[PDB]
Amino acid sequence: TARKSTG
Amino acid sequence: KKDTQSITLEELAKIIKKCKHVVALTGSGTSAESNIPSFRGSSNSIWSKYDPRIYGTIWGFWKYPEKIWEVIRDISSDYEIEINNGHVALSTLESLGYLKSVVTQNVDGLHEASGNTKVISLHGNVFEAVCCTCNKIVKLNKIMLQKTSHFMHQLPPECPCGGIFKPNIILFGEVVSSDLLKEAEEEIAKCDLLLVIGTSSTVSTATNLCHFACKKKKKIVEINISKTYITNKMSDYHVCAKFSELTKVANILKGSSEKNKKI
Ligand SMILES: [Zn+2]
Repeated sequence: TARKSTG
Repeated sequence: KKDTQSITLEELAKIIKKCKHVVALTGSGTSAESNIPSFRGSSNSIWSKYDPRIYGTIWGFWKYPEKIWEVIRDISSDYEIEINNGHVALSTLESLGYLKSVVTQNVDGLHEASGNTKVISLHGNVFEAVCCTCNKIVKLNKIMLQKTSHFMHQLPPECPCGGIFKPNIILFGEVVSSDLLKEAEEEIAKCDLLLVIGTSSTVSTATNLCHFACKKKKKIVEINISKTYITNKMSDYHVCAKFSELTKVANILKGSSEKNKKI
């Protein structure tokens, strides 16, 4: 799951 | 985990001279000198009128779908947004036969506008819209994003089918297209230098790709105005520089390309 998320 | 070295632009020109297949990985820092703030917490800017907890996330889209449209509208209407010298440099670098593609997290279209030919847009792009009931796609251009366009008149915009348009960009909480990632991964797989330009803090997206570039034992150069998450973890060299000082690298490489007259 390549969810756009805050690093 | 590893030991990153500082290098000059002159020295990056030399690293790129040896290379056959360079890839650029770009973040919002490369649009800053086009007039869109990367900080995002600056009060000298747009991001201020609007709560990033609402416009930036997919929960926020379903509750207030007008909000990401407002933001895109105000940035497009209220700022002069042009290709900068950094974008011209990257375009030259392709021309000279060095740069094979650009993998980017920006959604503003500038790399293409400058003439790049293989731009992989991991977070999509503000110049298309999808109806989130029937999946009809609508192409847009800059002029349609202006506050005075018919398309912006009533927000969120509405499909004939009765659904609502959603911008075709990937919001926080959404999943990056596996196809687009495999594209980016393969371009990295074959490369011999990754340029990582203008990126933070990061987002999972750029980071995961750098990890992949280490897996594939690839050579990584940051061009940035500062250290970043991957400095001393994943980058082999780091150049402290603004995206647009990159025309110095393009200059050094173009004039050496004029080893071109007979004799
Ligand atoms: Zn529809």
